[PDB]
Amino acid sequence: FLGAAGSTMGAASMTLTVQARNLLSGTVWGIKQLQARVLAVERYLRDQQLLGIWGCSGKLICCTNVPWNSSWSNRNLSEIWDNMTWLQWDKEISNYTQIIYGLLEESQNQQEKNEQDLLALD
Amino acid sequence: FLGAAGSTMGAASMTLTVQARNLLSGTVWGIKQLQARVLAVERYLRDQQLLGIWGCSGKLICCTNVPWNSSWSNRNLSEIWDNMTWLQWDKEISNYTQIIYGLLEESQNQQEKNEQDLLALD
Amino acid sequence: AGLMQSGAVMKNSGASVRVSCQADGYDFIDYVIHWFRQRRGEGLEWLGWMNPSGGGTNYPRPFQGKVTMTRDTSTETAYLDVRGLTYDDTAVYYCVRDRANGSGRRRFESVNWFLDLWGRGTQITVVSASTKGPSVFPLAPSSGGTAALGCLVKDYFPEPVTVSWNSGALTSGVHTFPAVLQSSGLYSLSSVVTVPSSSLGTQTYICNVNHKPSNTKVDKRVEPK
Amino acid sequence: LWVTVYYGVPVWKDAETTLFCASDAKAYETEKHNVWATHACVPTDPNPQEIHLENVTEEFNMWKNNMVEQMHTDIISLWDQSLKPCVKLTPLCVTLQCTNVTNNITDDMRGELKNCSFNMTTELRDKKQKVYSLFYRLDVVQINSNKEYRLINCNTSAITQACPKVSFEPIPIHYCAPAGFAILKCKDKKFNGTGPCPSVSTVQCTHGIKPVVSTQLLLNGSLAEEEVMIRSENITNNAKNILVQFNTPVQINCTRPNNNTRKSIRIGPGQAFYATGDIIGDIRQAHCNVSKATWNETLGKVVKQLRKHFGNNTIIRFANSSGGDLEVTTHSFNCGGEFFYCNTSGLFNSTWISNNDSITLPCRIKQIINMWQRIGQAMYAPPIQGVIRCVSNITGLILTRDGGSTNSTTETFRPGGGDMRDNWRSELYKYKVVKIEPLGVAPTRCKRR
Amino acid sequence: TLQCTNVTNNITDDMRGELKNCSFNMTTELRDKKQKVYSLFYRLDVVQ
Amino acid sequence: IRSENITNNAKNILVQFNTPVQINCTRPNNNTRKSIRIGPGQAFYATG
Amino acid sequence: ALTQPRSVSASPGQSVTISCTGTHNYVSWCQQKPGQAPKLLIYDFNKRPSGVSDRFSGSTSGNTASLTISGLQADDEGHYFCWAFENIGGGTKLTVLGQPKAAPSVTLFPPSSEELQANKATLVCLISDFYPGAVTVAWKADSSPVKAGVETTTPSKQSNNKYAASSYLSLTPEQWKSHRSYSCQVTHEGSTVEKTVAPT
Ligand SMILES: *[C@@H]1O[C@H](CO)[C@@H](O[C@@H]2O[C@H](CO)[C@@H](O[C@@H]3O[C@H](CO[C@H]4O[C@H](CO)[C@@H](O)[C@H](O[C@H]5O[C@H](CO)[C@@H](O)[C@H](O)[C@@H]5O[C@H]5O[C@H](CO)[C@@H](O)[C@H](O)[C@@H]5O)[C@@H]4O)[C@@H](O)[C@H](O[C@H]4O[C@H](CO)[C@@H](O)[C@H](O)[C@@H]4O)[C@@H]3O)[C@H](O)[C@H]2NC(C)=O)[C@H](O)[C@H]1NC(C)=O
Ligand SMILES: *[C@@H]1O[C@H](CO)[C@@H](O[C@@H]2O[C@H](CO)[C@@H](O[C@@H]3O[C@H](CO[C@H]4O[C@H](CO)[C@@H](O)[C@H](O[C@H]5O[C@H](CO)[C@@H](O)[C@H](O)[C@@H]5O[C@H]5O[C@H](CO)[C@@H](O)[C@H](O)[C@@H]5O)[C@@H]4O)[C@@H](O)[C@H](O[C@H]4O[C@H](CO)[C@@H](O)[C@H](O)[C@@H]4O)[C@@H]3O)[C@H](O)[C@H]2NC(C)=O)[C@H](O)[C@H]1NC(C)=O
Ligand SMILES: *[C@@H]1O[C@H](CO)[C@@H](O[C@@H]2O[C@H](CO)[C@@H](O[C@@H]3O[C@H](CO)[C@@H](O)[C@H](O)[C@@H]3O)[C@H](O)[C@H]2NC(C)=O)[C@H](O)[C@H]1NC(C)=O
Ligand SMILES: *[C@@H]1O[C@H](CO)[C@@H](O[C@@H]2O[C@H](CO)[C@@H](O[C@@H]3O[C@H](CO)[C@@H](O)[C@H](O)[C@@H]3O)[C@H](O)[C@H]2NC(C)=O)[C@H](O)[C@H]1NC(C)=O
Ligand SMILES: *[C@@H]1O[C@H](CO)[C@@H](O[C@@H]2O[C@H](CO)[C@@H](O[C@@H]3O[C@H](CO)[C@@H](O)[C@H](O)[C@@H]3O)[C@H](O)[C@H]2NC(C)=O)[C@H](O)[C@H]1NC(C)=O
Ligand SMILES: *[C@@H]1O[C@H](CO)[C@@H](O[C@@H]2O[C@H](CO)[C@@H](O[C@@H]3O[C@H](CO)[C@@H](O)[C@H](O)[C@@H]3O)[C@H](O)[C@H]2NC(C)=O)[C@H](O)[C@H]1NC(C)=O
Ligand SMILES: *[C@@H]1O[C@H](CO)[C@@H](O[C@@H]2O[C@H](CO)[C@@H](O)[C@H](O)[C@H]2NC(C)=O)[C@H](O)[C@H]1NC(C)=O
Ligand SMILES: *[C@@H]1O[C@H](CO)[C@@H](O[C@@H]2O[C@H](CO)[C@@H](O)[C@H](O)[C@H]2NC(C)=O)[C@H](O)[C@H]1NC(C)=O
Ligand SMILES: *[C@@H]1O[C@H](CO)[C@@H](O[C@@H]2O[C@H](CO)[C@@H](O)[C@H](O)[C@H]2NC(C)=O)[C@H](O)[C@H]1NC(C)=O
Ligand SMILES: *[C@@H]1O[C@H](CO)[C@@H](O[C@@H]2O[C@H](CO)[C@@H](O)[C@H](O)[C@H]2NC(C)=O)[C@H](O)[C@H]1NC(C)=O
Ligand SMILES: *[C@@H]1O[C@H](CO)[C@@H](O[C@@H]2O[C@H](CO)[C@@H](O)[C@H](O)[C@H]2NC(C)=O)[C@H](O)[C@H]1NC(C)=O
Ligand SMILES: *[C@@H]1O[C@H](CO)[C@@H](O[C@@H]2O[C@H](CO)[C@@H](O)[C@H](O)[C@H]2NC(C)=O)[C@H](O)[C@H]1NC(C)=O
Ligand SMILES: *[C@@H]1O[C@H](CO)[C@@H](O[C@@H]2O[C@H](CO)[C@@H](O)[C@H](O)[C@H]2NC(C)=O)[C@H](O)[C@H]1NC(C)=O
Ligand SMILES: *[C@@H]1O[C@H](CO)[C@@H](O[C@@H]2O[C@H](CO)[C@@H](O)[C@H](O)[C@H]2NC(C)=O)[C@H](O)[C@H]1NC(C)=O
Ligand SMILES: *[C@@H]1O[C@H](CO)[C@@H](O)[C@H](O)[C@H]1NC(C)=O
Ligand SMILES: *[C@@H]1O[C@H](CO)[C@@H](O)[C@H](O)[C@H]1NC(C)=O
Ligand SMILES: *[C@@H]1O[C@H](CO)[C@@H](O)[C@H](O)[C@H]1NC(C)=O
Ligand SMILES: *[C@@H]1O[C@H](CO)[C@@H](O)[C@H](O)[C@H]1NC(C)=O
Ligand SMILES: *[C@@H]1O[C@H](CO)[C@@H](O)[C@H](O)[C@H]1NC(C)=O
Ligand SMILES: *[C@@H]1O[C@H](CO)[C@@H](O)[C@H](O)[C@H]1NC(C)=O
Repeated sequence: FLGAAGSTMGAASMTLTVQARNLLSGTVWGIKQLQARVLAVERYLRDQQLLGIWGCSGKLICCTNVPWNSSWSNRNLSEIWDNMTWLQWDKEISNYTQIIYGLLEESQNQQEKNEQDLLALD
Repeated sequence: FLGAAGSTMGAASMTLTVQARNLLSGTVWGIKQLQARVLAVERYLRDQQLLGIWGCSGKLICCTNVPWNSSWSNRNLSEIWDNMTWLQWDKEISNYTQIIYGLLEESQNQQEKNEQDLLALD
Repeated sequence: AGLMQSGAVMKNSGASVRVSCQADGYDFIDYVIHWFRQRRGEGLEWLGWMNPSGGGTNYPRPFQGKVTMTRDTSTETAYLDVRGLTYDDTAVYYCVRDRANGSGRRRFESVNWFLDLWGRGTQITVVSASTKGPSVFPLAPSSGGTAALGCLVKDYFPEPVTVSWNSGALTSGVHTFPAVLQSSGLYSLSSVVTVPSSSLGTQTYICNVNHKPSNTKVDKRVEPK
Repeated sequence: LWVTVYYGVPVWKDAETTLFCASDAKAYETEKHNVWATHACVPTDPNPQEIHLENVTEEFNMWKNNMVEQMHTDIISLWDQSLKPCVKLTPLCVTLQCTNVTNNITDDMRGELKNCSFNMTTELRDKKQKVYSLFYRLDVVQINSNKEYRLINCNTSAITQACPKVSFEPIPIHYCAPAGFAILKCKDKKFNGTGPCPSVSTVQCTHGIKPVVSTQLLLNGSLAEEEVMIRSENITNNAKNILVQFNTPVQINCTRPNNNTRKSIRIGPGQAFYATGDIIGDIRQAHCNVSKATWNETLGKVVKQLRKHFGNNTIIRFANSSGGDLEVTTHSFNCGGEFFYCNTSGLFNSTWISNNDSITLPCRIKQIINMWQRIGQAMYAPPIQGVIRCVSNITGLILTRDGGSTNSTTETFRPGGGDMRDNWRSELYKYKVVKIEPLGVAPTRCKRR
Repeated sequence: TLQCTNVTNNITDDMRGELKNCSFNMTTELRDKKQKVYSLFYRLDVVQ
Repeated sequence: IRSENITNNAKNILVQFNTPVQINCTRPNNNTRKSIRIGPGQAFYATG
Repeated sequence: ALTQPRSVSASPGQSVTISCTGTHNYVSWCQQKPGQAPKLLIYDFNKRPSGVSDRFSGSTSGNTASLTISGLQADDEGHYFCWAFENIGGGTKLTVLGQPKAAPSVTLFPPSSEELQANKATLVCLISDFYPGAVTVAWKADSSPVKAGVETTTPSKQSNNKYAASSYLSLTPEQWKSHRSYSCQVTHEGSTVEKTVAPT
């Protein structure tokens, strides 16, 4: 569980299976943990929604029909899976996450599933 | 967001991507908006369930192995994507939605996935 | 909003007194109070502080036991006490609110202590009692810069005091400076004229004064020798 | 390179949520209806479930923390709860013909307790009820005549009587978080509360914690380990109270040494009052005893552990408090239900340089609190017959630095406190709440169909 | 019960009485003592 | 102007202005307050 | 125990520094308009918060720490001070440059021979017609300054707006015979002025 976030990305890639395990794992003062469990569920579902509206939905890992952007911190192939970590990446990435999402959720499946319709007919 | 429900169906088809965007978008008197968010989640999930039990589940659009019924208001191909709107359709459709559902949820995947098993074996 | 300093006040050597900082516009209980003092032309000084929660305080080493600062939560008021007064305690006294320290979730947070809200101050003046009609002394000219002289008046109480020049007949080149609180707890000032150099010997000069709180009018003939 | 996302990634950030308790199982069985207040608190994971973390360091801030204030709002909430149905006391703000004592108990216990007598509502409405009871000096006040007094609260704040079935025993509570939220757990022993902590685990069900209630003195708390620890948000700020944690348990034995008797006064229906009766035999003041030389050596290792900040040679001195309310001016606390205030004056009249019986300091008992400045309601601490004795460990302290404006000449300390939240920070020093996001995307030369 | 009266100031019949200067006993802080007191009220808060 | 069916006189009529009407109201007397002490805690507030 | 000048003066709409010096601790700055509650300005060596004019610019350089001011507005006449925890600055009376740098006039007068007949030696130093009303004053017996029993006023309005003030030394007549070159010494705007009396 979250075993070694300080291990590099290529090492950490081996299992993505326990952080997704205990992430659900099965009166006033009694109202509260209800109010907490409910948004834990909402966060899980916001996730699964942002996921399904991407070509992903297929759990955990998912290749995608959009590449990279130079300016988005031009770096190298061995410099990150072998020399970096996760937050280490997303703190940098904080500055561009939004339009990343925006282009996935639009320019992908919407085009992709409409093109699919254009062949799911013949 | 719900931009022009009065634009015809073929025009409206272009994007089905923002009505599904803000549809979740991320003490007494404090109990209430909890009671509201919860059934918003249930409505979303009732949807996704009615969806997955159909061959659909694949988000937004989904072709299906059942055709039309004459009596269900015989009309034409250009009369609806070019000359009608959404509620405009479903107010008519109110009178037949139920067995539509009934036949999808049964006569489809149940047959379809069992036939699939009959080939997912060899 | 702000804070309510009681008005200025006189008392006496030794003795003791109490001073009030009333708080309006927020949370008396949250935040913390401090007190400060400026003496006769002096770099301001710290006095002490109180967290109005439990009541805990900290008196700096040289003022421990001297001071007694307190609170009343219900009246939402801050209080201070000072004992065995001396002239060296003649000053003006501020209470003052810090927001960056004290109980409650609301904290603006700063490394330096916040002196957010300020009481107007309370001037404390220790005047040894009775009154005493003053004592006038002549300051004469002598040995350029044209001649000048006056009469001082000393160790009296209370101010003010009238000084006139030949029943106040002359008012050309006169100034009557502010009083001064000597250590003694009493006051002293002086009235001055300047004159030509030949204006001596011929034209001569005296002081009219009166301290009518003691009912004491005085005429003194000022003479350079 | 294309893009590809990952669900379950190791990334989180600074967030604070609502959290829930956990009170294990063996506490659950003791028959007699309700406990502490954990009514629906769910038992503890019976196994230590923690994960050490490899090459990770991030920054804990014990004052910028939150779960401390979570537990604070929680405990004043359940404070309100606890007594909410308990018995009211409105017919006690009544005149009180009183007097002192009649037994050979020295001026050491002269009067102080009072033998008041007065009328009262009966079970019914008509009849009055001439009665009498005994009270600590600090529950009563003169009014300008023989000896008629008032209770302290009756010009400020009404008062309810705690249900006697309640017991004031702190019980280890495991605060446990929801998912998506993790608790980073610092695991070095040298972490002055602020900054990044390398040695860390990840945890959800924090250890069993007793919310000990005391001023100046910290009781039954957690240990430090090798080199006793001290923490300040910025000690140069003298006003920032200093919180210290011991590696060494201080033995303390407190005792209220008189055999009391209880009165189920009948101010009925239903609502029954509980008064003090006359005392069995001799009368002696409550107090506490502590091992002299262990005290000596702990304050040694302390004064060793401070001049690091204030020059290896500085003048140290301690003293009794700067004058506060009885809660902060003394070691206020509870033992066995009733409430002590100990004259901690005796343990600080000392001055420290550079590198036999046992101590008996007395405490006086009070029954009328309105704690956390939560006035508008007071609690009557009901009596307990028999005597009271109290084993405790002392593990930390709250202190105040004098601001002796010099350079680093003489610096002197006193037992601070007042703000109760520190007794929580003093076991919250080691935790941080983090919101994890299982999502993380990376470019890579991978295509879809 | 409320031993009352009208007004004492030059304020015309335009404001004649209407406000009332009632006087009466009251609970103290304590339970025993009564509390002879008095207060002023608009005419529509009171009744003969 | 709006009515559920104004011919129904009993249906109250609700009207909305395009024009703001200036109005200045004043209770023109300087009052004084009494923290009466019917304690504990509960303090009354009377007219002086 | 912080520095801060004795007084500063400048024309409106200009740009002025106020320095205070002690330690690398976090200074902050505040404002005494006369007969007005102090009004805190900048916290933590640089940043101004809510309801404050941008014109104020605090900075530091370690131990020293100063405040630059944009656009001198005379509605900001008065005293200014810095602090750093219990260590405090000694006030700074910023006046504005209205009228000319008025050199003061200093007069030293001896003890009346009648004071000597009442055995209390009283010496006076008097400062007149000066501006800006912002001066400091030390005494000098023979060749030595003094700590005992010195009082000094706060300058104020003469008739002609310019300023007036007084220093009183109380010594006993033998203490006044014992040093001969008794003397008063003032500092007005850097310029240091003296006058002297001897027992005669
Ligand atoms: C916190 O710290 C304070 C301060 O120290 C403690 O206060 C102490 O409290 C205890 C009890 O509360 C007090 O004990 C009493 O002592 C008196 C006087 O005894 C003296 O004189 C006789 C001769 O006249 C000596 O023989 C006594 O020697 C006793 O001690 C020595 C060792 O030092 C021991 O070897 C002796 O045998 C003797 O002990 C007892 O011996 C037998 C059994 O061994 C026993 O039958 C006998 O009674 C002795 O107690 C001593 O020098 C003594 O009279 C008292 O007993 C009687 O009266 C009480 C009251 O009615 C009865 O209950 C009891 O049964 C006896 O009838 C007590 O024993 C002590 O004086 C006091 N002060 C000091 C300085 O110790 C607190 O108790 C501490 N509290 C906590 C929580 O830590
Ligand atoms: C709602 O509508 C009602 C009805 O209109 C208002 O009721 C009015 O209320 C105001 C105040 O509440 C009343 O004002 C008072 O007027 C009296 C009488 O003044 C008359 O006689 C003198 C000579 O005897 C005239 O000079 C006066 O002329 C005044 O008005 C003219 C313009 O019309 C002006 O040019 C004059 O200068 C003069 O005004 C004032 O002048 C100077 C400064 O300019 C000032 O120092 C002076 O006192 C004048 O007030 C006028 O014809 C007057 O005596 C009162 O003043 C004194 O008594 C009160 C009570 O102690 C003091 O507070 C005050 O300081 C004075 O000592 C008042 O000013 C007015 O009569 C009354 N009725 C009418 C018809 O206006 C409500 O106020 C309205 N409320 C709201 C919320 O809208
Ligand atoms: C606390 O004060 C109460 C007063 O209400 C004391 O109770 C009363 O105490 C007096 C003596 O102080 C008792 O008087 C005697 O009573 C006995 C038995 O009735 C009788 O034989 C004697 O002739 C004399 O009248 C009185 O009865 C008693 N009453 C009650 C109801 O207790 C109480 O003793 C005081 N307690 C202490 C510890 O001081
Ligand atoms: C710190 O921990 C110690 C160790 O337990 C606590 O001492 C305990 O004190 C309580 C009363 O405050 C005792 O409770 C009572 O125990 C007796 C007999 O054990 C029983 O008759 C009562 O019904 C009640 O349960 C408790 O027993 C005692 N601990 C032990 C092991 O005996 C101490 O209270 C703790 N600190 C604080 C401030 O409470
Ligand atoms: C902290 O310690 C100081 C000194 O170490 C204590 O100071 C003392 O304060 C008390 C009460 O203000 C003074 O007491 C008076 O004593 C007479 C004769 O015994 C008594 O009859 C009076 O009723 C009064 O209580 C005492 O003179 C004074 N100085 C000393 C040396 O004791 C202070 O009480 C301590 N405070 C705390 C909270 O620990
Ligand atoms: C409303 O009614 C109350 C009655 O409770 C008035 O209070 C009382 O008013 C009378 C005069 O109407 C006061 O009498 C005089 O008192 C002064 C000072 O004590 C004394 O010098 C006179 O010889 C005479 O006795 C009385 O003291 C006063 N009492 C109190 C407690 O206020 C009140 O004035 C009435 N208010 C209005 C606006 O009508
Ligand atoms: C309890 O009530 C009794 C009455 O039953 C009180 O006794 C009276 O006290 C008053 C004092 O003001 C006397 O004037 C009466 O003469 C007493 N006797 C009666 C009324 O029969 C007694 O003082 C009350 N005790 C309290 C309130 O503590
Ligand atoms: C007070 O401190 C003592 C230290 O001797 C504690 O005794 C230890 O208790 C822990 C847990 O209960 C055990 O793991 C240790 O082995 C005990 N020490 C020894 C020497 O056996 C005692 O429990 C503490 N009491 C409290 C905190 O109430
Ligand atoms: C405190 O006083 C009570 C009442 O006198 C004592 O209770 C008695 O105790 C003895 C001895 O334990 C028993 O034989 C009696 O049956 C008890 N009676 C009642 C009514 O409780 C109590 O024991 C005293 N405290 C101590 C420590 O002995
Ligand atoms: C506090 O109480 C404990 C237990 O009552 C004391 O410890 C005992 O100490 C004696 C000698 O002082 C030993 O003979 C016992 O074996 C100890 N027993 C236990 C359980 O600890 C301790 O000394 C007391 N301390 C003070 C200062 O009173
Ligand atoms: C706590 O203890 C100290 C001393 O142990 C008490 O101080 C004494 O106070 C009395 C009050 O009359 C004085 O007469 C004594 O002279 C004081 N002691 C000394 C050594 O001077 C103190 O009052 C106690 N109580 C509190 C609340 O601090
Ligand atoms: C202050 O600390 C000293 C310890 O250095 C205490 O000293 C005592 O002095 C008295 C007489 O002067 C002796 O009878 C005691 O035996 C001494 N005790 C100790 C431990 O040395 C002194 O009592 C302390 N002050 C107070 C108020 O307790
Ligand atoms: C307030 O209480 C007083 C008593 O303190 C009342 O005065 C009594 O009024 C009754 C009227 O029925 C008379 O019979 C008594 O003789 C009065 N004097 C007494 C009892 O000493 C007064 O009327 C009360 N005022 C109210 C209720 O408004
Ligand atoms: C209403 O009456 C009160 C009480 O007399 C006035 O309060 C005083 O107001 C003056 C002038 O503003 C101040 O100098 C006093 O210090 C105030 N005293 C108190 C106790 O409040 C009030 O001003 C009056 N209303 C108006 C509008 O002036
Ligand atoms: C990539 O980022 C750069 C920023 O330098 C921007 O100019 C470019 O348009 C981005 N790529 C696309 C496809 O928008
Ligand atoms: C990154 O790769 C480029 C070639 O694409 C190479 O020239 C450069 O040295 C590499 N640098 C790092 C830090 O990997
Ligand atoms: C279509 O609807 C008609 C109604 O006219 C009905 O007779 C027919 O059975 C329906 N089709 C099927 C496949 O049931
Ligand atoms: C619909 O299409 C039919 C042919 O299928 C045609 O005969 C008819 O005119 C069309 N009518 C409309 C309204 O589209
Ligand atoms: C009761 O004790 C107090 C406390 O000093 C005293 O004033 C009073 O005289 C005592 N009364 C009796 C009856 O002993
Ligand atoms: C604490 O204050 C000191 C001096 O004011 C400063 O050097 C330090 O940066 C502050 N903050 C800390 C120690 O976190």
